[PDB]
Amino acid sequence: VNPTVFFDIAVDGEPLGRVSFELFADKVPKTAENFRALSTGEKGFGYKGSCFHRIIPGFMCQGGDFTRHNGTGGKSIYGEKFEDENFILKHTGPGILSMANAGPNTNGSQFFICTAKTEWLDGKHVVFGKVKEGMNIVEAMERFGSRNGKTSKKITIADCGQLE
Amino acid sequence: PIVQNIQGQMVHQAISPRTLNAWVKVVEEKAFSPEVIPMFSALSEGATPQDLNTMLNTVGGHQAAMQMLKETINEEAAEWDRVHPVHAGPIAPGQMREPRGSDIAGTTSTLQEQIGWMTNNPPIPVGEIYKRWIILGLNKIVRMYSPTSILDIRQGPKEPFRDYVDRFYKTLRAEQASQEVKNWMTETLLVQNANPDCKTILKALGPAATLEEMMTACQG
Amino acid sequence: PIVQNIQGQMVHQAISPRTLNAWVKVVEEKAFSPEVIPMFSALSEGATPQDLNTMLNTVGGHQAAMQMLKETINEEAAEWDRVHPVHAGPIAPGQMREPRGSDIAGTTSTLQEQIGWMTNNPPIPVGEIYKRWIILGLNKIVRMYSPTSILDIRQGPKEPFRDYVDRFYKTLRAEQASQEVKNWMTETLLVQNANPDCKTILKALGPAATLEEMMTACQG
Amino acid sequence: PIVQNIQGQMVHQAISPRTLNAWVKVVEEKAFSPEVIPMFSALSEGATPQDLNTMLNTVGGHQAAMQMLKETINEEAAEWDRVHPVHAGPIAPGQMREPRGSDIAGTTSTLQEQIGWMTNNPPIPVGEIYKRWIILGLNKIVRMYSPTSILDIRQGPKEPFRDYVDRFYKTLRAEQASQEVKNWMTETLLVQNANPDCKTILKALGPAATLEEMMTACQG
Amino acid sequence: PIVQNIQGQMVHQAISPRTLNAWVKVVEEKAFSPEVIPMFSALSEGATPQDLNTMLNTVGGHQAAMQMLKETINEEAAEWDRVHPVHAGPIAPGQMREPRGSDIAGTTSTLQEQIGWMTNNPPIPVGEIYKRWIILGLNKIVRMYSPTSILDIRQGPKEPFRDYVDRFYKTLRAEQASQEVKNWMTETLLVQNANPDCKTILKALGPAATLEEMMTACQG
Repeated sequence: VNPTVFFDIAVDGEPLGRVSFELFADKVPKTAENFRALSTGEKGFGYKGSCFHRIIPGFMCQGGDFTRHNGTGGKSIYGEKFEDENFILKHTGPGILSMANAGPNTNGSQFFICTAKTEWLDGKHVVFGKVKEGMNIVEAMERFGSRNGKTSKKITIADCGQLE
Repeated sequence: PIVQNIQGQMVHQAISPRTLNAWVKVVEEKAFSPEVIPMFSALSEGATPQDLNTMLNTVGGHQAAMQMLKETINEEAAEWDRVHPVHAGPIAPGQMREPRGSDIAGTTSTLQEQIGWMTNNPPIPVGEIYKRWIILGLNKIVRMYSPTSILDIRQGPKEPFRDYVDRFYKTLRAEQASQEVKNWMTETLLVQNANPDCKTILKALGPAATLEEMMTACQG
Repeated sequence: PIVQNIQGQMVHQAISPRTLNAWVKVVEEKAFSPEVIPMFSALSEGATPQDLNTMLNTVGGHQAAMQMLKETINEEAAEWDRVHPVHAGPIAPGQMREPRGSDIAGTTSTLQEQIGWMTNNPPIPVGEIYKRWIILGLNKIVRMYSPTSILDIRQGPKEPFRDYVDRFYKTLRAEQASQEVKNWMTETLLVQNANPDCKTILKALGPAATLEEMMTACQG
Repeated sequence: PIVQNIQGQMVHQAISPRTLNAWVKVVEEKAFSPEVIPMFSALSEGATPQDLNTMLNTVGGHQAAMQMLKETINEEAAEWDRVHPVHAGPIAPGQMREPRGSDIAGTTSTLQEQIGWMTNNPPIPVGEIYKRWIILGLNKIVRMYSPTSILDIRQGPKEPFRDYVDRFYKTLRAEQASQEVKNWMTETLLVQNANPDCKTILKALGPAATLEEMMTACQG
Repeated sequence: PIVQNIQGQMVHQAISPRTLNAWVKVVEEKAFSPEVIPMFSALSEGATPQDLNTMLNTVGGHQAAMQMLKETINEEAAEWDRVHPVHAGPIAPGQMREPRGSDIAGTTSTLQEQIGWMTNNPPIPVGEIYKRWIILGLNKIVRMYSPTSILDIRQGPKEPFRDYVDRFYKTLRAEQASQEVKNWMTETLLVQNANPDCKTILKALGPAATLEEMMTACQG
């Protein structure tokens, strides 16, 4: 019933590990379909070969800008941006997958994986999934980031797709 | 167009002459009215870019509309190439090179390459993108064919209310400026331009009146 | 529309162009007759809401009637939301999707969501609900298209009883009422509005006589 | 507008009604003249964007000028967005996000966000940027409201030099051009357009004569 | 109206007389114009419902507009009661009960209850709700006091383009039917009703023309 997608992560081309995500399509369906479809690449464009452009140790890893590769772009499968579906789920801990945005109703394709409890984000970013397998791969990724987000090595989504 | 098999896989299939005949006949008989976009989207479900270029080149007459559609497709392809630059160098063995705008259009690529794009893992929907572009072009074409503007509608002293509302909603569906603007128009302009007798019969029901009572008021 | 596929697994099969052509032709040739409702219900058996939206968009002309149909679909969706709101209750162990007034009307529901709601166990009757709504709208339209009231049906001086009863029953079928009202009307109005020459004949037979007895009586 | 409050902590103080009444009076009598831009800058020192929006909404009449101002504000916002891109993502707990192009105009930015952007360390000069935009708009409007061009200013036969030079310098200040061009414009136009007798009187003083000597020449 | 102190807390304060005097003067002197709503919103920032009932009852003359505002407030209060129903059962120790639709207006509640509602933990913004209702009522009032409709605008052969666009935007801001419909109107109706000479001068610039060049074309 709820889809599961994976990401094979790479640090400058060396394979690092697989993170897999359960998308809560039963509560945030339109948000979950957009991450699912961008992971499969079935609509022609997507995450494969994009990188995490902003990694802040102890906060979150952000990625998903496949058009401009630096947080200023990305687009959804419904057009460039769409509404905040709802705020049922909250940022309760590491592994929560939440939507990045540029204020309300500006969701595109950027997402962030929390590596800590970030309750201040509640009510401001739609949560739509959580890490299933691979959280120590997300944790190891932190080491390649910095206080301001700049990463030291290129961290890419080498491959991604749907598992179930 | 691709078609699934018994075991679930799909492979290219030659375009049926019946589809082309029906498309050309509906284009000739129904000209360019709002009801060609749904039939176009229904006729060519899963059609390759070659099949869409066939269905467009086969339309004899109305060459100005086809040139407008070609220009719109060209602009969309240019914007797609600008927003998605293609990479150079050797391509991976398990991946086929991504198409450019002129190749998304299907102008400079073979049919086998379209089939490989459409049946790849993951599949690449070139047919759906080019169909969206053609639908946008057809929307612009049906906008151009619109005979009169929305504001110039005024009912004659003898023209029945049924014909008035028919013409109104016809040119309204042909306008397609927006949805909320259309909702405001059907509230204001619909009752603003009625014949004085039936006009005051409609005003007797107030703005809360719906279309059904709006019509059965002037009816009989 | 989805169809039972060998073996026992329903898969989505897009609407065939021949069905759309048959629908366009029946709406062109027969306009809005009482019989179209059965033809529509039989042409779209088990159709996803997208197929019914396609079949309602492919219509040419009669935009006023299509507007009444859309407004009645909106009203039914509004009432459906009012009759089916989420009251607080313990959450079910098993979760199945749910169709909103807008999810039933195929406006904001993607094709995959409708396929899910249909093929899931237990199934959600979105197709039949939308068909009931469209059938109510078509009943409204065909009762509006009635040229004259059933009370005005009267036989000519030399108009044969054949054409008289044919036109009378046609207008009565187009008319809207409960079955008991029709049972009373066929006994109170039919014999009275007949031509006096054959009215005496029908009166000689009896009040509770059947249709065939009167028809063979005034035959010739 | 925010103001330094004892001791050393800026707190938000709403705009006073007397300031708004002074603004309405100066936009009622002075209307649009060169002096309004300086008066506006002094009445709105350190004003939050909400206060400037309030001061621009209270103006009664002159709707074309207000629309020009709004459109130029939109243009400046688009240019700021094209020059200062805003990266999306979660904000830091200590510092505030970089304001977008429309967060400056107070359209989608709540008052608390503006107060934060102003009182934070380092401060974000949203108020001064919006004031620069409004000042550009007001310069456009006051250069539009000019009745005649600077090239058309000519002295009457008996019109004294006082009124002539006053009107000429007023139109020159209302006109829009670089100060370097004005330096040639004055020395080319002031003496030439004067009365013939006063023309010879000023030419007797010399080409590079100052304004006071040129004045005291034809004094009385 | 409540006011913050040095320690940061707020407490009721008597309404200042030269606020009531300024409001009465601006209401009478300017009567009803689109620029009375910003002045009202600026004059009564943080005012209790008693203060707003004061500022409304104090308006002598134009009693029909005040009755319209009272009726609008009446309907708005009823909607608030219908949308949220008070909960039953035991109440939490740290929380106490809320006001009703009629008590939001302050018609049947003392000032101390308003102050307790406004400075509660968490605070309840009754003043802001009643101010929103009054602003909606004033919008309807300024809609009624509009002297013409948006469609009837046609520039005279001698009436300058500046006066035409001023009247247009005045009755457009007084229309407030929507915002995107306003955006469509300023494109279509603005260009459709010009004087033939300046009309074709504007048509020389095409639809891409902005308002500034639109006016400087017909200028001079």
